[PDB]
Amino acid sequence: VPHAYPEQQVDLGEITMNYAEAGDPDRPAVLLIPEQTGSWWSYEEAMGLLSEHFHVYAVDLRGQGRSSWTPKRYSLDNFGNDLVRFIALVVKRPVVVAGNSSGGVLAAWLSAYSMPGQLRGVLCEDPPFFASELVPAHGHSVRQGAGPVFELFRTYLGDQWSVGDWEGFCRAAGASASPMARSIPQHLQEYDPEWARVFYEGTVGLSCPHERMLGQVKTPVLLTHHMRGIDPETGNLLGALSDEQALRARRLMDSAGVTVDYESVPDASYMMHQSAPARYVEIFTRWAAALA
Amino acid sequence: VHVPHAYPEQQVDLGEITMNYAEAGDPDRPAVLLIPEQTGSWWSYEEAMGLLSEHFHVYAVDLRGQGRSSWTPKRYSLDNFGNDLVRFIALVVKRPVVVAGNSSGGVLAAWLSAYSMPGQLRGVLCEDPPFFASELVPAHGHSVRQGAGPVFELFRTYLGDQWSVGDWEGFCRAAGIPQHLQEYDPEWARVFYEGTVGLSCPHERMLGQVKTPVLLTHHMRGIDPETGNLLGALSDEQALRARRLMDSAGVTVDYESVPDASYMMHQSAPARYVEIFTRWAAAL
Amino acid sequence: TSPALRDVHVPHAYPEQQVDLGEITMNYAEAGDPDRPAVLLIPEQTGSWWSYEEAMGLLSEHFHVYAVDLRGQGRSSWTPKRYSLDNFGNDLVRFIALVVKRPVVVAGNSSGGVLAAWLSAYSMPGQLRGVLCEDPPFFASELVPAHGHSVRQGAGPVFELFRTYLGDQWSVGDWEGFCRAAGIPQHLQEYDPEWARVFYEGTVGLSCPHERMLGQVKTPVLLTHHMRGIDPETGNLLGALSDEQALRARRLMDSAGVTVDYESVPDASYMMHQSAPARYVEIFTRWAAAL
Amino acid sequence: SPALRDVHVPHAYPEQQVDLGEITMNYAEAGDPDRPAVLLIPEQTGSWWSYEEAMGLLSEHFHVYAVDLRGQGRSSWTPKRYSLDNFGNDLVRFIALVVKRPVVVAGNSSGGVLAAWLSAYSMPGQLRGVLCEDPPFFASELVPAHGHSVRQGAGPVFELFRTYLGDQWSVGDWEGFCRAAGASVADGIPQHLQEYDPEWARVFYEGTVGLSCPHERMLGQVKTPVLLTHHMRGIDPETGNLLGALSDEQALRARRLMDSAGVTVDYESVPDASYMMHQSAPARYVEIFTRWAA
Repeated sequence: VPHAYPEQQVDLGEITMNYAEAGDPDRPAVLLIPEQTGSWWSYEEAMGLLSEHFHVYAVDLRGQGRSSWTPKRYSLDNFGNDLVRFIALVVKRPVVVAGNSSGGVLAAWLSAYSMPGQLRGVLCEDPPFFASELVPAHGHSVRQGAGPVFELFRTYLGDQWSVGDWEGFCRAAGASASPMARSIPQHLQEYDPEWARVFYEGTVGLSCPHERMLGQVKTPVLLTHHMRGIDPETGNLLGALSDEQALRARRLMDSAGVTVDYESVPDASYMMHQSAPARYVEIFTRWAAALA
Repeated sequence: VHVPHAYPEQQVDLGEITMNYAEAGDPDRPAVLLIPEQTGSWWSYEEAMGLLSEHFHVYAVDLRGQGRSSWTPKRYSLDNFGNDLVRFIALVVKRPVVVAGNSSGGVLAAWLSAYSMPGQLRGVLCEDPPFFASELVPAHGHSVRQGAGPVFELFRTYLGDQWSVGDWEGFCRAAGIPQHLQEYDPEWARVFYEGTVGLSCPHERMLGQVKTPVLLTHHMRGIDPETGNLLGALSDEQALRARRLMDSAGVTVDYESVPDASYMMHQSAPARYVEIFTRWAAAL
Repeated sequence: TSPALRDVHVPHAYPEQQVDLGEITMNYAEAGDPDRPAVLLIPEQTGSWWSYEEAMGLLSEHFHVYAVDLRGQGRSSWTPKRYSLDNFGNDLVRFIALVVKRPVVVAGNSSGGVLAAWLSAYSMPGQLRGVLCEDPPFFASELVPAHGHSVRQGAGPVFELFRTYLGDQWSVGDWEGFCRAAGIPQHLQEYDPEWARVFYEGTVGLSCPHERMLGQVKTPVLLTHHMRGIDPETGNLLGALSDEQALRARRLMDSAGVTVDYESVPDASYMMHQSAPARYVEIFTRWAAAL
Repeated sequence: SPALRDVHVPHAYPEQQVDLGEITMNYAEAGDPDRPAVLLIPEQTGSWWSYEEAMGLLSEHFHVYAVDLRGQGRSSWTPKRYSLDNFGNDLVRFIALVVKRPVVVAGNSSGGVLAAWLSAYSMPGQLRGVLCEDPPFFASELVPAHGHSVRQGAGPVFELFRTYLGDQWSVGDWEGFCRAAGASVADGIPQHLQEYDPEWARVFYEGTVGLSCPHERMLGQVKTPVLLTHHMRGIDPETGNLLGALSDEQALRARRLMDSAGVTVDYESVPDASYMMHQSAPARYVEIFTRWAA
């Protein structure tokens, strides 16, 4: 469907990346990475506010939105290298990156693994550090967090919506123990459920353990930690990451020799840029103002 | 590398493997089967067998890949360990048995409780069992990489499958050869570290299907502040979720927390170990 | 038709019995005189005990025949997350020890023949006199075999459709999608499609490499090699196992020290006991009587 | 000691380095910078100077770049990060940052697998065409869509690298490697192997290097002309294992996929050449290259 901004596409080589652009093209460039199942327009309201001071890019990752679906090719390194090419081909200037949930993991990915100087700093909006990994070095695994949702996506929707049993997913999700599962939406119609597979099966980040990535960040990192808790019935993690996982992540990025700003907001939803955009933008603008 | 012991050793052909074991007590007494911990031979129970033999017909066994039992490359799995013990109970014991297992042996004790042949078991004691903690993809709590993983990686890297590397010098640096380790096939550590030993045997299905009374002794455990890793066999969270699953299976789950005992209480504190065993064993 | 509800079973020529093997209940049928040499029949994947229905009537002249439903099939227990060659084989080990209670000659078709070989090498001592592996996918059913085609280049493509469109315990049951990607055959209605997952994902035999199994067989083995070929469009294996895989399986079994009989029937379907029962039972009885 | 990475020696050409972001890539350069650019990707265990002799000849016609991949030579060792996508994207950044011109990519062994990686997955316009010198298409995968798997070919070697050399030479038990190698080298610890991170072998043996990069999808999405040179290959009668880089079946299926992609696929069989023809027969290798490259 159409949205608040016109959409553009760029050939990154393997894929075509769809994205939207806002703000004076001379202002400092900002790159927004949506969450899993989220398209670029997940940031729609935030872009308008950020466009007052920033040149904002919001992108569809591969397997999402209008960007190419790439069966068997979904990995953190392929996601991140797509963004490396986007920065080098479209933006052509240093960027401040803001990523939400899985996008926040990719924001840290770029801070550590981008090409030199591509980034001035990254905002990781409620990122599932460790919690999104099958075998994390610290704390809950994906199977004890969002995994239950990813499983239902894998089984009832299938790669490239090959199954497409929406009713079956809703039933299983309503009977789930995961409140995120209990939580076709437009953003889901544009979503390649093989995303969920690689996360559930542990292949998306097999060659990209978070401990090595976080210990190699090279830019200032603003880490916002939203709602989190423990489910009594299952013991599973609620929210993006646990307090322990945030602690270990911070000590890793601190050891990397960068400035780590930890902004805990335990009463915010995991998509603050959508639920409380003014608060999200103020948090981002204040931190992004002191970078370079 | 094997040395003589205070008990005569016997061997039985289970089919794929030959299992070495030791026997103590009177055949008139209730039969008992002791499963050693990882890297432990049957004579890990030498101290406890003396006391238990007074009122029990005790059997202590070497699992495959340990002691004088067959080393089976590429065959180390919970189901293979457990069915080896099913065959030992059927061929050697030939009566109902109360099982006791330490650490990995404790996981195999819970295995028999759920997956043995009908009527083979009267009850199982899981001595400090790493429920979930020994898995690579546990349903609850720390994974093996956040607990005993680092030690398993050292066995895998410097000792190697069937001691194929045998870099004891490098192992100590990374961390003589203890007797129990000389009789130990380090491919044990690989299958645990790599998550293959229990791939077809997730603990939550195992624990949710136990069919006998279960005594769970939880020994020393904690968290390393520097890494957040698990110390001990399993965490309080994992012990809770294990008991909830076993309780749902419809069995009497007895739980004794001994926070000041080593993981091998039957060797470090045999009298205390036998005391907890005979007490619970007498109520079966 | 709803296989997920397990209300699909139909009557057959022989009465069905059930036994508690501990973890599972195993459904089976029985034919012949108990005083005769016992025979155990293992169906192919997607096949229930009654896959041998006709062959049972013929074999009952000479033998005491047991035909079993493996777990995940027929009326036997469905065990999510538990489907593995070692669990399949130890189910049969217990079936022999609890029900048959006598030495047996085992015949297994397709994956059942892999299990027949499994028993030859990994059963309890004296349980088996010999095994007939009817068109077994030696190596070809493994994700990472030591020889020749992998499962992804054989039955894998079919297993993938079973996994995706039927799903574990028929939880998806998208028969329309399956047909498009490719009513329900009765045998498939009795089939737990998690069978296909563990074969496609290579977890069924991870801890049971066929090379080590075949090299440790301890009974005479008869290996019938039915139709096989190469699909021109993909190069995939047609049939159970290639000639290269059969050759390597024979030398492994020969190295183990057992009497190997290789019976090539290249013009037979993979279910000869069902398509050509007389020929199948002829091959069985001739070989079984010479044990 | 290789674990300390204190093993490197001088070579015929000066060595340069570029920061690619995650890693620093060491490379050597030759030829007139005005001539068409060429990028040489060494084999597994091979450093840029595996092409030393070939560089002298190619430098007469092309602007040649020879690179040390990550985990090899003087480039960064990246524990737990070895994958085809990371190898390939390193080369994408190398072309973008250093060459800044379209390149013809020649790769040997795993390097040839990475050459096809770039043909399909590089940035638009980065490549003119690729030469895959005896590439283990499918044969280097753990779960290939066609033919032998790595466990049936070079797998046994990688297994020995993993067990006796270990990640980052952490084991450094070359003594045991020789023992085990003689029961599964011939010139002492080869210098190229002392510069090599054996975690390379682990990710290939364990099937993680290409878990997210199946060759079927890669070869089916090549976007440049491809020359596939096929050297010695056969079957060991005793074990049925694959000798060489890839079987004729795997070469056929690879060329069918690449043809479906719509590119020009050239296939040259050299059944008498070693897999490192660029090193064992530099003149013969450069003849094949120059003839096709023009």
